[PDB]
Amino acid sequence: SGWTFGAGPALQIPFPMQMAYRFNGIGVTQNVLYENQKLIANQFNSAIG
Amino acid sequence: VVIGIVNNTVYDPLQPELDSFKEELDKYFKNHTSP
Amino acid sequence: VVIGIVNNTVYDPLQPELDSFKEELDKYFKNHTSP
Ligand SMILES: *[C@@H]1O[C@H](CO)[C@@H](O)[C@H](O)[C@H]1NC(C)=O
Ligand SMILES: *[C@@H]1O[C@H](CO)[C@@H](O)[C@H](O)[C@H]1NC(C)=O
Ligand SMILES: *[C@@H]1O[C@H](CO)[C@@H](O)[C@H](O)[C@H]1NC(C)=O
Repeated sequence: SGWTFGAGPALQIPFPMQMAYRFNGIGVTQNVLYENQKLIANQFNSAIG
Repeated sequence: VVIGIVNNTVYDPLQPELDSFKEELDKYFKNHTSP
Repeated sequence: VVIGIVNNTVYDPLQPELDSFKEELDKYFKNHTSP
Protein backbone atom coordinates (compact mmCIF):
# COMPACT_ATOMS: atom_id res chain seq x y z
CA SER A 1 0.00 0.00 0.00
CA GLY A 2 2.91 2.41 0.51
CA TRP A 3 2.41 5.23 3.00
CA THR A 4 -1.34 5.79 2.55
CA PHE A 5 -2.49 3.00 4.92
CA GLY A 6 -1.34 5.01 7.94
CA ALA A 7 -3.56 7.96 6.98
CA GLY A 8 -6.84 6.48 5.77
CA PRO A 9 -7.88 3.64 3.47
CA ALA A 10 -5.15 1.34 2.17
CA LEU A 11 -4.50 2.10 -1.50
CA GLN A 12 -2.64 -0.73 -3.22
CA ILE A 13 0.26 0.29 -5.48
CA PRO A 14 2.72 -1.77 -7.55
CA PHE A 15 6.18 -1.74 -5.97
CA PRO A 16 8.15 -0.56 -9.07
CA MET A 17 6.26 2.75 -8.88
CA GLN A 18 6.75 3.14 -5.12
CA MET A 19 10.45 3.81 -5.69
CA ALA A 20 9.39 6.37 -8.31
CA TYR A 21 7.43 8.17 -5.57
CA ARG A 22 10.38 7.96 -3.17
CA PHE A 23 13.24 9.09 -5.39
CA ASN A 24 11.07 12.14 -6.19
CA GLY A 25 10.95 13.14 -2.51
CA ILE A 26 14.75 13.42 -2.38
CA GLY A 27 15.48 15.82 -5.23
CA VAL A 28 16.45 13.48 -8.06
CA THR A 29 13.64 12.59 -10.44
CA GLN A 30 12.17 9.17 -11.24
CA ASN A 31 14.04 9.01 -14.57
CA VAL A 32 16.97 7.25 -12.89
CA LEU A 33 14.84 4.32 -11.66
CA TYR A 34 13.47 2.38 -14.64
CA GLU A 35 16.56 2.94 -16.80
CA ASN A 36 18.73 0.83 -14.46
CA GLN A 37 16.13 -1.13 -12.47
CA LYS A 38 18.09 -4.41 -12.50
CA LEU A 39 21.31 -3.10 -10.92
CA ILE A 40 19.24 -1.32 -8.26
CA ALA A 41 17.77 -4.74 -7.43
CA ASN A 42 21.23 -6.35 -7.32
CA GLN A 43 22.46 -3.56 -5.04
CA PHE A 44 19.37 -4.23 -2.91
CA ASN A 45 19.52 -8.04 -3.03
CA SER A 46 23.18 -8.23 -1.97
CA ALA A 47 22.70 -5.61 0.75
CA ILE A 48 20.25 -7.60 2.88
CA GLY A 49 22.35 -10.78 2.68
CA VAL B 1 14.98 -0.90 -20.92
CA VAL B 2 11.81 -0.01 -18.98
CA ILE B 3 9.57 -2.94 -18.01
CA GLY B 4 5.79 -2.90 -17.84
CA ILE B 5 5.33 -0.15 -20.43
CA VAL B 6 2.24 0.00 -22.67
CA ASN B 7 1.42 1.65 -25.98
CA ASN B 8 -0.72 4.80 -26.11
CA THR B 9 -1.00 7.93 -28.20
CA VAL B 10 0.18 11.16 -26.60
CA TYR B 11 -0.81 14.75 -27.31
CA ASP B 12 0.84 18.17 -27.24
CA PRO B 13 -0.68 21.54 -26.24
CA LEU B 14 0.45 22.96 -29.62
CA GLN B 15 -2.14 21.23 -31.84
CA PRO B 16 -4.84 23.36 -30.14
CA GLU B 17 -2.73 26.16 -31.67
CA LEU B 18 -1.07 24.61 -34.74
CA ASP B 19 -3.70 22.09 -35.86
CA SER B 20 -6.29 24.84 -35.49
CA PHE B 21 -4.06 27.01 -37.72
CA LYS B 22 -2.15 24.60 -40.01
CA GLU B 23 -5.54 23.68 -41.46
CA GLU B 24 -6.26 27.43 -41.59
CA LEU B 25 -2.91 28.14 -43.27
CA ASP B 26 -3.64 25.28 -45.69
CA LYS B 27 -7.01 26.94 -46.37
CA TYR B 28 -5.06 30.13 -47.12
CA PHE B 29 -2.77 27.98 -49.29
CA LYS B 30 -5.87 26.94 -51.24
CA ASN B 31 -6.43 30.63 -52.00
CA HIS B 32 -2.67 31.13 -52.51
CA THR B 33 -2.40 28.86 -55.57
CA SER B 34 -6.00 29.05 -56.83
CA PRO B 35 -5.36 30.94 -60.07
CA VAL C 1 -19.44 28.09 -9.13
CA VAL C 2 -16.87 30.36 -7.44
CA ILE C 3 -17.32 33.45 -5.26
CA GLY C 4 -15.87 36.80 -6.26
CA ILE C 5 -14.10 35.95 -9.51
CA VAL C 6 -12.96 38.93 -11.61
CA ASN C 7 -13.28 39.35 -15.37
CA ASN C 8 -9.91 39.99 -17.03
CA THR C 9 -8.02 39.37 -20.28
CA VAL C 10 -5.38 36.71 -19.61
CA TYR C 11 -2.53 36.97 -22.11
CA ASP C 12 -1.11 34.04 -24.07
CA PRO C 13 2.72 33.89 -24.03
CA LEU C 14 2.84 32.04 -27.37
CA GLN C 15 0.40 34.45 -29.05
CA PRO C 16 2.41 37.48 -30.33
CA GLU C 17 5.40 35.54 -31.71
CA LEU C 18 3.15 33.77 -34.22
CA ASP C 19 0.94 36.87 -34.53
CA SER C 20 3.97 38.77 -35.85
CA PHE C 21 4.39 35.98 -38.41
CA LYS C 22 0.70 36.21 -39.38
CA GLU C 23 1.15 39.50 -41.23
CA GLU C 24 4.41 38.19 -42.71
CA LEU C 25 2.51 35.24 -44.19
CA ASP C 26 -0.27 37.60 -45.32
CA LYS C 27 2.41 39.67 -47.08
CA TYR C 28 3.32 36.60 -49.17
CA PHE C 29 -0.38 35.91 -49.78
CA LYS C 30 -0.86 39.48 -51.02
CA ASN C 31 2.37 39.39 -53.05
CA HIS C 32 1.48 36.16 -54.87
CA THR C 33 -2.31 35.93 -55.30
CA SER C 34 -3.12 39.52 -56.39
CA PRO C 35 -0.71 39.95 -59.31
C1 LIG D 1 2.76 -9.52 -13.33
O1 LIG D 1 3.33 -10.73 -12.79
C2 LIG D 1 2.99 -11.93 -13.50
C3 LIG D 1 3.63 -13.08 -12.75
O2 LIG D 1 4.94 -13.35 -13.23
C4 LIG D 1 3.47 -11.83 -14.95
O3 LIG D 1 3.06 -12.99 -15.66
C5 LIG D 1 2.89 -10.58 -15.60
O4 LIG D 1 3.42 -10.44 -16.91
C6 LIG D 1 3.22 -9.34 -14.78
N1 LIG D 1 2.61 -8.16 -15.37
C7 LIG D 1 3.25 -7.36 -16.24
C8 LIG D 1 2.46 -6.19 -16.75
O5 LIG D 1 4.40 -7.58 -16.59
C1 LIG E 1 3.98 -0.88 -29.39
O1 LIG E 1 4.01 -0.73 -30.83
C2 LIG E 1 5.21 -1.20 -31.46
C3 LIG E 1 5.08 -0.88 -32.94
O2 LIG E 1 3.85 -0.21 -33.21
C4 LIG E 1 5.39 -2.69 -31.18
O3 LIG E 1 6.61 -3.13 -31.76
C5 LIG E 1 5.39 -2.94 -29.68
O4 LIG E 1 5.45 -4.34 -29.43
C6 LIG E 1 4.13 -2.36 -29.03
N1 LIG E 1 4.18 -2.54 -27.59
C7 LIG E 1 3.13 -2.95 -26.87
C8 LIG E 1 3.36 -3.09 -25.39
O5 LIG E 1 2.05 -3.20 -27.39
C1 LIG F 1 -18.03 38.99 -16.79
O1 LIG F 1 -18.49 38.87 -18.15
C2 LIG F 1 -19.76 38.22 -18.30
C3 LIG F 1 -20.00 38.08 -19.79
O2 LIG F 1 -19.43 39.16 -20.51
C4 LIG F 1 -20.84 39.02 -17.59
O3 LIG F 1 -22.09 38.36 -17.74
C5 LIG F 1 -20.50 39.18 -16.11
O4 LIG F 1 -21.44 40.04 -15.49
C6 LIG F 1 -19.08 39.75 -15.94
N1 LIG F 1 -18.73 40.02 -14.53
C7 LIG F 1 -18.50 39.24 -13.44
C8 LIG F 1 -18.60 37.73 -13.57
O5 LIG F 1 -18.21 39.75 -12.36
